[PDB]
Amino acid sequence: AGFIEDSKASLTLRNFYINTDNRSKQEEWGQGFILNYQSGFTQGTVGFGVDALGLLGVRLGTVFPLESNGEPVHDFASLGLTAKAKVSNTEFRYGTLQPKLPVVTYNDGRLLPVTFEGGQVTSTDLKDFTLVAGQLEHSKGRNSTDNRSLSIAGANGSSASSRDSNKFYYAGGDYKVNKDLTLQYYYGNLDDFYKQHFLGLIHNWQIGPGVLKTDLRAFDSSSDGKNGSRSGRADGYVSSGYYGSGVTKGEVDNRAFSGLFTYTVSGHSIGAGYQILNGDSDFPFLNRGDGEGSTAYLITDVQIGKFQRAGERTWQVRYGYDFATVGVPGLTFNTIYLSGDKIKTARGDQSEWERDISLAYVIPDGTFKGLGFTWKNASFRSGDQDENRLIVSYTLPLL
Repeated sequence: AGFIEDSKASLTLRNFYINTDNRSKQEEWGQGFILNYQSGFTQGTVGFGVDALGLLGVRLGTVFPLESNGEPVHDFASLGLTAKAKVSNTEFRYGTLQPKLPVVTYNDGRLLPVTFEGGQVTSTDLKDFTLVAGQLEHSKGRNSTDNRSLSIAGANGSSASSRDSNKFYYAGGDYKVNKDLTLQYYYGNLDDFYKQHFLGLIHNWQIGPGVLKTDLRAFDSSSDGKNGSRSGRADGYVSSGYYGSGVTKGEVDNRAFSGLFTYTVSGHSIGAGYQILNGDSDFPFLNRGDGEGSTAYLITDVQIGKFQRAGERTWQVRYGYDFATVGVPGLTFNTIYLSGDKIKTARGDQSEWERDISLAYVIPDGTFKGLGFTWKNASFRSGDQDENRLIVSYTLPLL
């Protein structure tokens, strides 16, 4: 064990094509290079290390940043360094972070991923728990090279009226009860905007040759600091939502609850889910806007929409098939249909729906083993947008 001996790299090559049809036709195509380096740890009870994440995108408004012109740049790149220390199974990371947690997860829906900057400790030293606590200050969008302060929908974007915050605190854990059951509690706090608590359960139930997976989530989001005061909201510390009389910005105030059940047998997966949002505000999550990408940890966060609006109840059905069971390993199909209603708006109750498909083939063997091809299509109608993604990806070891 050591800094050198345990050092690893990695290069992912991503060819990313997207076309969107609005009712605008828009098309973007890029080649991406994602180079990760991860050192080992120096010797001693407290070991030190450093990770590096190099990102490069080359053009072949959500994929590439713009020139002072207004035209898409030819290329863009960034380097994100992370200092690290570790004792036993407890690691501290300082610098570039990419969390995937119920109260914060980075978006990677385009060419290059979102990154955050901050400090974080994670630990598996407490038996059957995976614990984490951290503080984030900035994020770099998928279509940007710059770190910017954190915001939420309603206060975000780049207008003069926009407001943001440079402090986000988070903590929580996953407790493994046994082989079949995991519990979760997480806490998130964007300073001057919101505090958010999350409870989760995932249960796997063997029923004959099939497995039923139960996925339950509960979020309580409330105001913090400026957003919780009249004067603060007057100065723009606000969330999108619906507050009566045509007012669409105000205090964070959202309760979200969902249950998703997926039964999987003989290659087939069939799922059904329901999500209920109550309160005057949309569901809050870190979101810079300006096309930078954002992810909500909701069962309804899909290709185009997130069904995250104040009041919205959403049902969904899912179907998938893994063609390995039938002789074509590496080929999979998935689809989901979602239907949202009771969206509170100045026009009364509104509805929306989305249908997504994802067809993917990853070459299972031979010289091109690991080469993956993915087609994602979405249709979204609200109050309308159709989107296609084509992604070719390949990851290779560079030790």
